[PDB]
Amino acid sequence: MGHIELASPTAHIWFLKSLPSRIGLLLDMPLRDIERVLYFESYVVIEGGMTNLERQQILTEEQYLDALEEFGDEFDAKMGAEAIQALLKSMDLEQECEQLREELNETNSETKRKKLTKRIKLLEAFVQSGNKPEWMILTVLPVLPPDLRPLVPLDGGRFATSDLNDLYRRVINRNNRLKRLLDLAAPDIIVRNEKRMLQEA
Amino acid sequence: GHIINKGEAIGVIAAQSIGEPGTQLTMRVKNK
Amino acid sequence: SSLVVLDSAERTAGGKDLRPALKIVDAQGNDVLIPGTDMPAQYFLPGKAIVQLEDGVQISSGDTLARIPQTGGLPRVADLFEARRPKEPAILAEISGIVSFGKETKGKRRLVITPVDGSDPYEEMIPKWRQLNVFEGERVERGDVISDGPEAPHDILRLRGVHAVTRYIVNEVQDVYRLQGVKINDKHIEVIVRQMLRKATIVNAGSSDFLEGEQVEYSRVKIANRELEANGKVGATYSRDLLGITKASLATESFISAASFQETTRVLTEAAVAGKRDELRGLKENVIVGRLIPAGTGYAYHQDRMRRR
Amino acid sequence: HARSTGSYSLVTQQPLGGKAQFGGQRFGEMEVWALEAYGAAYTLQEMLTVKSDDVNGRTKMYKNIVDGNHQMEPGMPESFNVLLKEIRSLGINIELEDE
Amino acid sequence: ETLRVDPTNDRLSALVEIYRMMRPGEPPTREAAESLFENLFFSEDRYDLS
Amino acid sequence: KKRWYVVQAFSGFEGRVATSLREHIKLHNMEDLFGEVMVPTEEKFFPGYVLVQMVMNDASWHLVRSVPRVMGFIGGTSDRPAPISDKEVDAIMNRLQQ
DNA sequence: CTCTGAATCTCTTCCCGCGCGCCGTAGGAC
DNA sequence: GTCCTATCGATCTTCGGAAGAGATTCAGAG
Repeated sequence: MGHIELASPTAHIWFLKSLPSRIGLLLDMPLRDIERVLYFESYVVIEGGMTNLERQQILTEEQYLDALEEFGDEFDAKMGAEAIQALLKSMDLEQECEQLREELNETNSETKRKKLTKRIKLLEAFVQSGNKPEWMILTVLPVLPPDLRPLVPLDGGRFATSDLNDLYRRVINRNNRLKRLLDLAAPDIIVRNEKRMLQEA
Repeated sequence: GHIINKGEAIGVIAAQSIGEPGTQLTMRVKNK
Repeated sequence: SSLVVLDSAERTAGGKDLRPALKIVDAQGNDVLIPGTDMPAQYFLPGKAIVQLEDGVQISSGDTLARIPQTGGLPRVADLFEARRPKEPAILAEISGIVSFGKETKGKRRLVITPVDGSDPYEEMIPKWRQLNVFEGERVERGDVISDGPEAPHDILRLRGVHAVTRYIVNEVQDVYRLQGVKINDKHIEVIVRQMLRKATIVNAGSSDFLEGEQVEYSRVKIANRELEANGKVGATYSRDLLGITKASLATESFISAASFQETTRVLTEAAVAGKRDELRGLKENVIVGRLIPAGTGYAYHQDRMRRR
Repeated sequence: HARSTGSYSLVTQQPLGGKAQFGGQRFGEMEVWALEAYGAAYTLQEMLTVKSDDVNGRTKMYKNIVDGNHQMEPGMPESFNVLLKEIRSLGINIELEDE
Repeated sequence: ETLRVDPTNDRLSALVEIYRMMRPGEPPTREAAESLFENLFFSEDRYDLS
Repeated sequence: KKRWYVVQAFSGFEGRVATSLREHIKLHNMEDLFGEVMVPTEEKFFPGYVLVQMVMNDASWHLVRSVPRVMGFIGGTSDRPAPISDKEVDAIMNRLQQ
């Protein structure tokens, strides 16, 4: 195999949109709202410190432009997959489980005791494996060994349209642009364009 | 006709035994 | 005329909570008893009822006080094994003793069961338009039928047990083949049921290390129990629970065989965050990796390999 | 139509299918349940590896048959290694394990 | 009964609801909304019972 | 005061988008609502984006999105799309000057 | 004020083989 | 005519699937 180094973190679609979301469930954050971060529709707030803001709590760009001057930087909020990666990295995972397995008893409410039983299972599964939550987010993307996706010629000098090689081609083009526009230091709106187009590729 | 042999794959025999006639269905006082 | 008794849908709590009644009466204030009975001969009227027997009529034993006027081929087996609940699930009673009303029909009716001893306050929301086989005074059991309509295996398992659900499923599937003249030995259906109810749901974790409630493969809890019982510590208790095959396969304990069936991106990610591990017991996994199946001739080899051990 | 040996596909080494190509008949899914329903395990092992997919074993088999030795070395099919890499081409580390 | 479901007040609030139900993420706008609504039913480029 | 905005075009038809944009300005004669139109070029960043000195009315927004072969603005939202920054405009003009 | 009921949305599944037949990146710029 | 780069960043993907199940959204109220 080989790999691609992505110019940013990137969420793996599977864990974003399985039965529940493994991302969202682990975070206690609704699927639509992490997608609202990951396709760059809103910020998400982290390490909120001495300001009136919560632990995840997506805030619109209006509502960030608020906080940018109602507060200084005694908090943070980010956008795109880096922000989710930070949130997952923030997981004091066992301590959250030890709490939640007690907060289980804090009501007899069937309508969450069970989807909480799910969440307290999940946390303990991430604990008992060797796994760590940030790995839901890609950073090196492996590429399939080439013989499994051969570009065979057909009737005369034409290659068979060999689908994956059109998909990796999309990725790598976008990544080439994103490395460029990062190092040439583009403004937020431009990089949020290419970063959206890369995640969407 | 004798008792089953240890090791026989009875599960797969049963699922097939239900399915084989599955084409033959349709999808649409008397005496003292 | 015979009078129409009002429906709870045609009249208010000032008619609903006034639930109509036909107690048989004497100036003694109570009827001549059945030996060992305290109950007077109080009787009652449901909705829609037709009543000819107004006040001051002398009633005989056996007189009607009143009267109340009132599937497929293959799918009816496919939806049997998948254990889908029917459209019209007969309400089956639970625990024991005697019914009562709870509170009357608005939004829906609510009705009750109260035992000979123990937990009296069991109550249930009940549909109005399924006419009731009992009213207020009727001796009842877990599994007595409170409406008509077809049953639902989830509840049969809860109320008459695994043996009773086998007997149900074998009958109600063979009634399709016998109708169309096909013959199948009954054991080949039990072998599917055997698989449908391989999972169990923990009620007491006891001293065992399962979660305080958990769903587990039944063999796994049973093998933990047998040794813990030999240790004399409190074993776990559970209900077996009946999954339909389209789900009881995805719940196999071994991701390759499930993932190669259907819903692949579910199974192959749910298993991946769990970091799950597969021992390749069973057939379909050994076919995938192309080795002797542990069946038939290949079972006898896996057995000799496992015996010289 | 009949085939002793001839072409194999590139992505996974199973035989081609056709008369317009000198193809091998599909021992498809239902046939495998049919073998499993006899006790027949060695037949199946062969049919889906030595006769089919195992890039070593089929050339060792062929030579053992011309030698008339009537014995096989079964290995592990290369289409299954294709699967592993196609999963490992997702960020999913699947791997073979030893004990 | 339908007027008991109805969230609209009058024409414009309905055109708002139309444009937001049909093209979510585009802005409703008085001059812009009709360039949806008329091309749904009343313009030859996009509606035609032969 | 006219602030800057970013327009996305079909990448490759960018000069024709810029010409059609200037012509739509001089057709619908909102001449006091547009300053310039930048496509910077090195001996070509940015690959498919058109810079427009503009103000924000909904009429001028419909004007720029009614210019052909233009997808839309790129900002935080589509209600009130986003200008970029003072120092970012100054640095783009710096490298365009250099 | 949100707790168990129910309500609208999406996702996922749909026989096995087999044989033919054809058809198979575009648009723009230099 | 050949070589290189990109897709409606100024529309409109089809209504004639059912189902069947789940995730996710809302009632009448204690």
